[PDB]
Amino acid sequence: EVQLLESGGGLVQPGGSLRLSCAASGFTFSTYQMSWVRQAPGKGLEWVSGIVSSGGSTAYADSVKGRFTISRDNSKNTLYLQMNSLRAEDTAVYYCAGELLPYYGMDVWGQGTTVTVSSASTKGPSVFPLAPSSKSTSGGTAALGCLVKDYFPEPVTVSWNSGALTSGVHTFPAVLQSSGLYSLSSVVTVPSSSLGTQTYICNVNHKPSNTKVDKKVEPK
Amino acid sequence: EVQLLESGGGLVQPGGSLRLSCAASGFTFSTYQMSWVRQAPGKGLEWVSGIVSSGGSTAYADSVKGRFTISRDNSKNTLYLQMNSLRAEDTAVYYCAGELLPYYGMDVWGQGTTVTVSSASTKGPSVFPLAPSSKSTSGGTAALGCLVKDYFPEPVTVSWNSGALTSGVHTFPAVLQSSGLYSLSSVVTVPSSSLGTQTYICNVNHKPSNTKVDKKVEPK
Amino acid sequence: QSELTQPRSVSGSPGQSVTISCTGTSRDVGGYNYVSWYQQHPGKAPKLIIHDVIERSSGVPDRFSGSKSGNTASLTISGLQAEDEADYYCWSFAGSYYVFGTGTDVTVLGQPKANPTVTLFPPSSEELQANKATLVCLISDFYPGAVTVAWKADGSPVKAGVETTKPSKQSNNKYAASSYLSLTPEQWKSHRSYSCQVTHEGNTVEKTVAPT
Amino acid sequence: QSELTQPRSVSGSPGQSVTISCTGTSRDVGGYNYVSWYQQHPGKAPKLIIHDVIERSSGVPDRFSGSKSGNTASLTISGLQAEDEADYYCWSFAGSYYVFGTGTDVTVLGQPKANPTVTLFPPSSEELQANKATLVCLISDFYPGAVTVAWKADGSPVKAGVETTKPSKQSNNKYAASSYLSLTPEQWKSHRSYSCQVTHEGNTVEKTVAPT
Repeated sequence: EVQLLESGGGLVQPGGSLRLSCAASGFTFSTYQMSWVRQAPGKGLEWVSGIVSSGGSTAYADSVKGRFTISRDNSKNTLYLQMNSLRAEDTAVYYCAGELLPYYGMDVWGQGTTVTVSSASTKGPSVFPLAPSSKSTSGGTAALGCLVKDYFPEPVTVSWNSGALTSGVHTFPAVLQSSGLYSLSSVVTVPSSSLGTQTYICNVNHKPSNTKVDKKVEPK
Repeated sequence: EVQLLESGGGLVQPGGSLRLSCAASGFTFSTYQMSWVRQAPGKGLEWVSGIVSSGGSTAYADSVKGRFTISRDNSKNTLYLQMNSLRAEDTAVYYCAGELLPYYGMDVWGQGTTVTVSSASTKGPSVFPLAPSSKSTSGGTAALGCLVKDYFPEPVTVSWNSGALTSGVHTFPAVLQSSGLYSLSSVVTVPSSSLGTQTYICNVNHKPSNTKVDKKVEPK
Repeated sequence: QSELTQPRSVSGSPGQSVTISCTGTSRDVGGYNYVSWYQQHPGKAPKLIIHDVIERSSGVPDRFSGSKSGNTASLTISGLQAEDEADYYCWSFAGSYYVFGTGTDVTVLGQPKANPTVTLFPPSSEELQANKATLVCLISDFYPGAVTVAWKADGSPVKAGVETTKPSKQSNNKYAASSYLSLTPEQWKSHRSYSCQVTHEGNTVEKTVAPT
Repeated sequence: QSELTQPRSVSGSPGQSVTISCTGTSRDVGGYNYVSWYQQHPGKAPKLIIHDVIERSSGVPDRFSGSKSGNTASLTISGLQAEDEADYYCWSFAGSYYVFGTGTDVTVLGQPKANPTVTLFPPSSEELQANKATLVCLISDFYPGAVTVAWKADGSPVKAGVETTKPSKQSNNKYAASSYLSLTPEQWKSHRSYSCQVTHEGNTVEKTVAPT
C-alpha cells in the first residue's frame, strides 16, 4: 500500500556520477519529509540528505556535500539523489525513507538500491549445471544445482523453473575470489523419483551485466 | 536439513486411484514413525494412516480403511500412500509427517500435495496482459499485471521476470465462477519511469494442465 | 472414532491471554499424556508447539503453555502478538489411532483501520480479439475485512456479470479481494466509461475506465 | 557533530532482557526528545520500532521499550525471542541534520547445536570442456558458526586452489558456508577420488567425488 520504489543504482568508475530515483505511492508524498540513507557492506546506517515536504529546503551529511543533490517534485511524487564525483567509499545500498511529521523518525522505506564505485568493470557469470549423482539416488533424495562463476559486482539472483520451484532451494552466499570476482551455487533437493519426469531449470539473473541465463540441470 | 519431500497429488475422477510418495532426508527415516495427515479446503486437520518405523504394522482412519494403504521402505527412505476408489470428500492437501518417539507428536512435515477428486476435467488458463495505464503515469507509480482466466483445479503459480521480480508483486486469490472455473490476477506496481527500459514478464504456472505461459506486459 | 472438541474461534487484544480448551474422552486426552498442540498459518504446514501436554518445542517461547485437567487439555497464549494469529489444533494418541482436534481460529485484534487500495483494469487487446472482455477491480490493504463493490456504466449501475471474492487476508492480516465484470466486446464499446465503486466503513472510493 | 555510541554487540539467552545504550551529546539525544530506534534483519530495510524516545510503532509488542537519561537513550527488550536477533540503531534529530547510532548486533543464544549437511559436487562436463574444473563443497544447517574444511586428493591433502567463505546465518539463524577447489581438467583426471572433509565441534564429516 504505502510504498517507495527506487531505481538507478549501478556499477560506476571513480569520478563518475549516478542519479537515484524513488517513486512514492499510497500516501501523501507532498506532506512528508524525505531522506536518503545508505549502508555500506557490513556497516551501519548513515543518513545522507533530507528535503522538506515543501521542497527547496535541503540538509546534507558532510560526507557528501558539494557532491550530492537531493530534489523532489510533488506532482510526480518522486524523490531524486544526484550523486557526482563518486568515490569507492560511496559503495552502499541506498534507501529512500520518509517521515510525515519531522522529528518523528522514518517508517516508509524503499527496498534499497545498490551503488558500486569501483574501477570496476562488470563481468557476467558463467553458469554450470551441478548434476544429481547416480550414487546418492539409491536413497529417496537428490541434490541438484547451478554453479554461478566469476561475476562482478554483487548481486546475482537465482530462482528455479522460472520461480515456480521454491521448496528445497538453498542459494548460498558468494565467495570472493583472489581474482576479485564472485562465485555462488544454488542447490535444490528433490525426490530422486522425480528425476526422469521432472525438468529443473535454474534462472540466473545478474542485472549489472544484463545477464539472464536459464540452465537445464539434467542427470549425466 | 530435516526434510520430507512429497510428490504425486493430482486431479482424479471419482473411483480413481493415485499414489502419493514422500522421500525423506536429514534424519534416520527408518527409526521414525510416519503418518499421512490431510486437510480439506477451509477445514481441519485429519489423521489418515500411520506406519511404525519397521513397516508392516499400520493404522488407518476409518474414513479410508479398505481404500488406502500406507507403506514404506527404509532402504530407499520413502513413504507411500496408495489411494483407491477416491471420492470427492477425499479432496484435500495431504502431508506426510514423522515422529521418532511414538506419542511424542509429529515434528517433521512435508510441504503438502493437493489431491482433487472431481468429475470436471482440467482446464488450462488463458493469460491476458493488464497494461500500465497512460494516466496515473503523470504521477510516479504504475500498476501492471496479468489476468489468469478459466482454469481448473487450483492452484496457479505467478512469478515475474522469471522470479527475479519480487518487489511490488501481489498475486490475488482466485474467484470461483458460476461455471466452476477459477480466474485470478497478479499485479506489480513499478516506477512509471521504468516503463520504457524495463521488461515485465509474468510467468504463469498451472501444474494440473502442464501449463507454463510467459506473457510480456507492455504499455497499451 | 471420536472428536476432541475445541471452541471454533477465540479473539484477543494485543498483550492479553487467551486459553483454548480441547475436550476428549478418558480414551485420549484422559487416556494418556500424549497431547500436542499445533499452530498453522494459512498455506503452510502445521508446526508442533507443545508435546506431552506441557512441553514447548524448541524455539517456542514460554508465552505458550499447555495444561490438562481430567479430559480437557488447554493451551494458553500470553502476551498475544499479531504473529500468534493462526489456527491451533490439539492432538492425542487414542490407542489404535491418532486424532486432531476440531481446530480454533485465533484472531488478534487491535490493528489499525486501513482503507483499500483500488486498482481497475479495462479489457486488454488480446481479450477483445478473443471476443471476451473482463474488467478487473482489485481491492487491497484494507482493515477490517469487509467491503462492498458496485459497478457502473455511464451513470447507471450494472449488476449482470459480476463476480466478487470474499475478503482474504494478505501476508499481514490486512485484507485483499477482487471483483470481475464480464462484458461482451460490443457492450464495452457502447459506453463512454465503466466504474468500480468500492465501499468500506461508510467511505466509498471510485475508479473509472473507458474504451479510449 | 555527531556520533551516538552504542555497544557493538550484546547477547542474551531466551526469555531474558537486554538493554542497549546510545550516548550522544546535549545537541542530539540530550538536545530533543526525537530519539528513534530501528530494528533491521540482514538484507531488509530497517524497521522503525520506537519513536519519540518511548513510543512503540504499530504492531511492536510491549516487550520493546525506550527511555532516556540526559545524553544516553536506551532500548530494552524483555522476553527475548529468536526473532529479536538483529541489528538495532538509535537515531536522533541533530538540529541541522539526522544521525544514526553506530549500531548494536543483538544475538539470541541457546538454540540447539546442529551438525552440518555437506553436499559435494565434482566438475561438470560443460566446465571441463571449458578447460576448468571446480569442486563445490556446500555446508549448511550448522550451529555454532565455525567449521573447518580440509580437501583431499586420493589419500592426500590439497591446500592449493581452495576458496572458502565465512559462515553466514541462513533464514533461521542456522549457518551456511561453501568451499571451492579449483583444479585443472588433467589434475582432476589424474586421481581416483577427491574429498571435502568438514569438521564442526571435533566431529569430521566427509564427502568424496571421482571422475567415472
